[PDB]
Amino acid sequence: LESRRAAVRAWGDQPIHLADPDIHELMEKEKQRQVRGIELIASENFVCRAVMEALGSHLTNKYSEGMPGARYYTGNQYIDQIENLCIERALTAFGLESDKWGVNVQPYSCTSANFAVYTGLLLPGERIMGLDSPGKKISAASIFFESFPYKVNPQTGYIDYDKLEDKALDYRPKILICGGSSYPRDWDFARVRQIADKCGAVLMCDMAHISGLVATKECSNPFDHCDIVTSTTHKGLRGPRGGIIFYRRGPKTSTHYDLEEKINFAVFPSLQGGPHNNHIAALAIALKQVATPEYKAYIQQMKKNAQALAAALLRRKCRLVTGGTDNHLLLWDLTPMGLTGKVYEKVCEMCHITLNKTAIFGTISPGGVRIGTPAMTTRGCIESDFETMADFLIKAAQITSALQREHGKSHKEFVKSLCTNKDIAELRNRVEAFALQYEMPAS
Amino acid sequence: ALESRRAAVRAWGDQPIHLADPDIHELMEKEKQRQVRGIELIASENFVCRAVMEALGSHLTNKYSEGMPGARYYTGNQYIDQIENLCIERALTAFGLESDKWGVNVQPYSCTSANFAVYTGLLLPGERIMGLDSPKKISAASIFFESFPYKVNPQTGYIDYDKLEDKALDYRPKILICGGSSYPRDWDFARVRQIADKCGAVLMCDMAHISGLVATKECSNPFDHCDIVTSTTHKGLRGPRGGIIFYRRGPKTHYDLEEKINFAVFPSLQGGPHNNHIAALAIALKQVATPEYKAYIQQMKKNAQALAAALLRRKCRLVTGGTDNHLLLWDLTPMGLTGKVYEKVCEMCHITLNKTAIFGGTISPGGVRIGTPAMTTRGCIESDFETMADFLIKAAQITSALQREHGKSHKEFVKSLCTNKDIAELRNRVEAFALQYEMPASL
Amino acid sequence: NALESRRAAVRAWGDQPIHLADPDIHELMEKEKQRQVRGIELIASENFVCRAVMEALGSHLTNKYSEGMPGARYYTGNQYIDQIENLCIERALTAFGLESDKWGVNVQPYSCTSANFAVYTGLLLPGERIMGLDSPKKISAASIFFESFPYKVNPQTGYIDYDKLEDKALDYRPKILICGGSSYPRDWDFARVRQIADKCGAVLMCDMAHISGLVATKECSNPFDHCDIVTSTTHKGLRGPRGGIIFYRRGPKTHYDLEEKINFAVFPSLQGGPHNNHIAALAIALKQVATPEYKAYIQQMKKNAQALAAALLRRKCRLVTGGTDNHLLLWDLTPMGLTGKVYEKVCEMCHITLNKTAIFGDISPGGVRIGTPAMTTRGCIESDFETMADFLIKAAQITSALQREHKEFVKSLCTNKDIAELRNRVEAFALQYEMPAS
Amino acid sequence: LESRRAAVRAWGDQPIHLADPDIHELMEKEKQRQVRGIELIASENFVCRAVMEALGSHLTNKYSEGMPGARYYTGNQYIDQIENLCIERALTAFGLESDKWGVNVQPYSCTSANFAVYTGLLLPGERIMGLDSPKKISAASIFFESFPYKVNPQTGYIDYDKLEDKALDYRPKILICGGSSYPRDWDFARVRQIADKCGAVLMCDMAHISGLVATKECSNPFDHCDIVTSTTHKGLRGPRGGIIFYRRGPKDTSTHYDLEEKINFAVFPSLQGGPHNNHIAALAIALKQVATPEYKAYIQQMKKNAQALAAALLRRKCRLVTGGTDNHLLLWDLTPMGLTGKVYEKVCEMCHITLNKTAIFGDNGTISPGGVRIGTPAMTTRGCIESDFETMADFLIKAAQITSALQREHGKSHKEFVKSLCTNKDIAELRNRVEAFALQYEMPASL
Repeated sequence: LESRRAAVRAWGDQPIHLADPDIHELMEKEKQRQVRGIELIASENFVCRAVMEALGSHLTNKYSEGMPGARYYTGNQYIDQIENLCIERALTAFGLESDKWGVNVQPYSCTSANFAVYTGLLLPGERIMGLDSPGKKISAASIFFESFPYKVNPQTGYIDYDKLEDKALDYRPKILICGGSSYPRDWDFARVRQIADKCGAVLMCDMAHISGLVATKECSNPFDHCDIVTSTTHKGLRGPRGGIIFYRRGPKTSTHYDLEEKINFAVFPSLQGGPHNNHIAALAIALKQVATPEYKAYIQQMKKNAQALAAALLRRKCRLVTGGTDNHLLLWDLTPMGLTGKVYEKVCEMCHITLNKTAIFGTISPGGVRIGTPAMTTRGCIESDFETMADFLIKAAQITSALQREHGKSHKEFVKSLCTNKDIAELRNRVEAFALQYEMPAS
Repeated sequence: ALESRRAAVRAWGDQPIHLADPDIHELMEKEKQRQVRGIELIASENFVCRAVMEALGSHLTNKYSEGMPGARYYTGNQYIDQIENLCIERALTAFGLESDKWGVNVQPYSCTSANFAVYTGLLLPGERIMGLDSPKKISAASIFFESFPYKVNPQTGYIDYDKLEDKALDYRPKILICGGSSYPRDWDFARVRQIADKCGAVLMCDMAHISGLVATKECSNPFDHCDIVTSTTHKGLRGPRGGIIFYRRGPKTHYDLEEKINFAVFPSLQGGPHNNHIAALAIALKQVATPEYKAYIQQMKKNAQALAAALLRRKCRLVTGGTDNHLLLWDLTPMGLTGKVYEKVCEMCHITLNKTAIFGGTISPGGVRIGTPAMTTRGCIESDFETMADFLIKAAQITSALQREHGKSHKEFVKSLCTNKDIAELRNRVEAFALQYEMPASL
Repeated sequence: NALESRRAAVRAWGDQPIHLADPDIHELMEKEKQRQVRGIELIASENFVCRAVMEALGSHLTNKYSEGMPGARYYTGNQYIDQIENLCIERALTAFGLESDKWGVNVQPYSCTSANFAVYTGLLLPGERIMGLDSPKKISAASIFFESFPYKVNPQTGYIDYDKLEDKALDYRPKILICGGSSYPRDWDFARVRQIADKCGAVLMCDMAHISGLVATKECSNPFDHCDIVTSTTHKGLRGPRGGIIFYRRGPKTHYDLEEKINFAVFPSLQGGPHNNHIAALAIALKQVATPEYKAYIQQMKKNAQALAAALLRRKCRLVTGGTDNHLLLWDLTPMGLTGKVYEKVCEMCHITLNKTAIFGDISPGGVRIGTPAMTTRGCIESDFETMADFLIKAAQITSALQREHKEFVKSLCTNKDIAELRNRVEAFALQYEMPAS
Repeated sequence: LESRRAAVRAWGDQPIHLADPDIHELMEKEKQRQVRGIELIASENFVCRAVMEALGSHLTNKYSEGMPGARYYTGNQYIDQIENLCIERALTAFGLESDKWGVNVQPYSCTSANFAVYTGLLLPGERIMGLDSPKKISAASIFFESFPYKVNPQTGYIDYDKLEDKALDYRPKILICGGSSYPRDWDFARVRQIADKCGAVLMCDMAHISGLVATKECSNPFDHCDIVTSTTHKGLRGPRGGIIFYRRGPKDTSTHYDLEEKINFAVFPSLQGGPHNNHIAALAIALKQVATPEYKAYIQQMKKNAQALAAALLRRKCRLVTGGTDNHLLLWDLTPMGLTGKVYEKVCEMCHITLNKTAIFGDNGTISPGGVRIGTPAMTTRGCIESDFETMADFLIKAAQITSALQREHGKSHKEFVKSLCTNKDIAELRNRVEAFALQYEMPASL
């Protein structure tokens, strides 16, 4: 008996560094990469320990198909209380009342969440209209429904609400979507509502890129005008990877809102199985923390940092789409320096700087890069720190011009050159040195 | 002021869960306790080892990895790539597959998600599929495609492969699916292949319920006959919650599945993968390839025969009159009990089960589904299951007794449950029993 | 007078006869009129129409566009065309013993296919499920735009297996269940099919194309006693003009929902204006259906089919189901080692038109489909069919003889003595019988 | 024998006027209506006798499922030769060569034809874009995704810039020009440039201009479009039905055209059954006649007649959409006279004048119900010339003068209006003038 009891404990309580050294080594190398590098991907962020402790818990052991108080399986009395608590905290986070709004927190991702709304509200093939980043059908939404997307004014970079109104009145989509893409300026949610109303569409906002700013009233509030708001749990909110759906409830021929039953059912049982109980606990923790002054200050600093960085790059002759930002992210046009994002991205990578090329405009040039403050803001960077980072971003560009010039016609021989360049190796060292000056949550 | 804000980050980032969120921590602890102090007979459920939790609750959740290894949307994936690549190698090794004949996508958020990616990848919306059914349109598969399911023979409880051949030749579905439901007997995958080939259908297996038995060659091998196998990562395999897709590659001119499925998963249907889940999966798959694991499965099946034998001896009725695997369908209608109520009384006695659909020929609500994987993991053996059997009967004897006296009203019933001495006595016997067995990962 | 000169130029053009206005076409039309008279017609579809019908077709009615429904037209000037369509409708109900309070009828459909598709389009959302009989990648537009799970006859018996149908329908739960359709040589148990439809909650539709004649004359099962919708072709049994027609139930069962949906599907969804000339022609044909003469025409048609069946059985031939309840025969040639594909082409050379058909293998290419209506119309009687049976055998005996060498026999075909001899016998036979409208 | 052979002849040869008097009476009443009225519906025309003789023939007797030389049934030796001849005449009518263009002549209607093209080329649900005449109505919009475009509301002309913008956005598989009754020429060349930019197949529905196109009296869509569909019975004075022209042989991946097999198959067996052999013969006759100088001179007069009518109405202070026409039809705005088409239409009917109210964009950017559509082809066919149309203009105004007068006195009820209509002196007087006018003109095929 006691022999078997020890056999279980042996296996069950064996640490990762013993149970799987090969993985453990890779995890440690990746932890080091994270610490010794700058993170400028506007998506990315760093989570606190408590969120990781929630993820890495016995909650993964319990299958909980269904909703709180209406599960497929017995034993969910404590998982219900967690999900419920997670819900309550989601409303309070966005200053919502339970009589006017409900929320489903099971969606495996933001993509997943959006598609559930469409699945729930629409018959297959019905029409939707949302923003777009400039076989041939890519998103599942565009496969299983009829997506006619809209785009930003190619000259201004801003949204043209007038063309949008024309377009929407003509296409009469069942669902109109705002948010979605990485847009560096505030939305006129009020306006989009007027449009939605005119063409008899349901207004949805995908607030993934602004979840942080919305909760902290540091941008326009879509909850004031949309019938549905989806989001990512892990960007602004520094929660775990997943999605979430807010919908209206109770009164507005239609007497009351019809959303809750349809959406809940679409998530489960239509599209998903059980939820990730561990993700939900993690999410509740993250959402408790969003409702704090500490988090408000975090977002405020995030935005000050973004202006600091914008100002820095304009001072250095750079071209920003719209000439700046209202929020936490920058679209930087490199074509005036004669660079594509594709290559600048890959040089920055060699120098421990992570960013990502983006689509920019009146043809579609491959010469944009997308940058955001949240990650380094989380590591305690302030306005002067971002002024430093700017210098690194310019040195990287100066190198990139210099290398394209010497290697004018080498597709293979260019990637090799990278690994033995002295100016890269110098900048990489400056970046690692810089990076180590800032703390890294949960070590 | 620099060192003061470097401590404010550390303060927040390194705060343990029991401080950061006591309300959540208390619930997490109550659930850990529940798991320890009860019997788990849900055939889905299992308990994961610590290393798997440590993977989940890690800095890997910080990095967004949209795309595939070597072909990501974002820079910085050098180490995540090596982990995903390792997780893939281990998945093949686990199921005795060679990389030139098979490939595997490990990103699917769930087994449901995985199946749906297969359909989305291979078929045009509205095209036809056929699979088993557990006795409006409910599944997303049946919403966006044409599902004509097949069923087990209502008298036998076994599958009728002749009626299946008839139905498949008539409907000529693009994809024919075996596995799926909790079926207590072995599949004739060889036969189903003959049928697929006749009606020109791609043969897919959903090996969610038998993932374990398949890897250990302790049941029929669907990889010997199917072109695609999907599965859940977290049932047999004691990995993290998610799904996985195996597909054939190279010469049969060649297979057409890899590009189509990978693309469906991303970018069509999902965003970025759960890097934490993927590491945790790699660890779980390393452990499947061990003798310990093969012995684990062997014991799991011995325990199932032990439990079947015990119940038959006690005049119970089992669908098909036993099992070839790890699970049991128990018909309670001969004792005059519905699964709905027996389920809820077992819950009150710390026994977790779930009512199931079974044929009586009408569908009776008097089935319940039991499996051995969970208690087998905790180091239970044949004689322990014989003890558990005694509890299952004492629970049934109480349920009959209660239905009789207080079955008149659902309210008057639930009251008697909360305040019954025989329940409380058997609950104590179960907790006492339960605590004798280890519980993997007690911090 | 430049006025009068113009007035003449118009009359000159407008009254020029076909034989002057287009000799090339006229010559081909004359050659075809000859072919029709000097041949035997055993295609079970085909029939010959009366002069009055042709006069309606070739009239000023083709000049007036009438988009819409009677008394609800898009265009002015329809006062008389309305009276014609309304009359055609009343005559269609009368023909099939229906009352206007319980049934309505749309007579605009350009064809029977067009008519079936309008019902589907009218009642169903694209992609919803239908089930109908099939003659043993996606071909029909019904199977393209909707989800068609077809059923088939029992391969051994050649009769319909209503038990297997019930099982298949309860499984597939189609929004619409369809009976009739294919050329089936036995009566339908419409009563049974209803029972099934009702069980799987489907709308019962009958395609009465093949049997339109028999049904009107109560010389077979009446689908109007059991179906909610009956479609048909106007030009088979009925000896009307080419087109289709839709009957649907109206008023209480709360009330039927078919009329507005189906009318709208036909127009404006699927077609434009109706062929006013075809409708008048149809009205004429339907007045004539309602007569004892027509009943006697159908009676003879069936006696003629039994006469032919009997004649071929006596001659060792194999008929699917071993006969017929109606006007058409499925003849299995595989016991004589022949494919339809070839027999068909030989019969053609001998001025005998019939058509190869799908039949089940004990799935063989060795069936041909034969019917009485065409020759029955020309005044053929039982003994005349017994003569035709001889011709059919002599055609077969020739076909076996020529399949000795094998493609290569195309020369032999053109220059064969036995063919020429039988062709002459058939032309001589054919010229004995009148040909409506000369 | 001979007694049964006479019983068939008795039935088979019975003339219509004996076989069915009730129908015959109505048919005769309608023939009279056609003769004793003015036809200004731009669609309508009158066919010659030869065409009627084709329609009302033994050809209806033969079922010809399939295509020439590839039929389902035997006995089609001659039917084939007719269809083949109809096809050759269709090509020669529009100046096309068989190596570069093919044509399917089975479509039961022009609607039917358009839908076959869509069915043939596109998967259900794929995208098309076409013009619209100001719930899902057309089957095209039910079974496929139709995002239509419209004329500039102020100008009444098409806005090719807004059309380019819209097409590049929506990227439809098939872009369609023609369609509506449009009184001005199309810039097919321009529409081609657009199609090419958004990678769409360019289709023209030439139903309303079939006549002008054949006679090179308007822009030629065959010079630019990959597919041209049409109605057989409007300009061409053929029988009612449709027809599909598609390109053949050589034109990134696309080496040769892929249209013929897909379209033919969509027509049959997908959508239709057998063709109307009698319609096809009639069509062949009609198309022979289109390729003559007589027919060219017909179209020429048709257009001179239109200018004559436009000029006439302008001179009497009428308001025309786009201020005139390049073709055979006229959109007339009545809102300056305070009239709706819906009522003017119904008064004109009473006076033996057939036209039809039409959707127009008004002086306001709104959609007024105040338009009517008029054309010359029908009365042109009956031998009317310019001065005759100036007469018909006088009738149209008198009718309007009456309609205002009536709306003023008897507007109170729709029942008290329809009475006044039946029993009005000024109507009766104008009805007489119109009948008297109409009988001056020949009516083709009055035997």
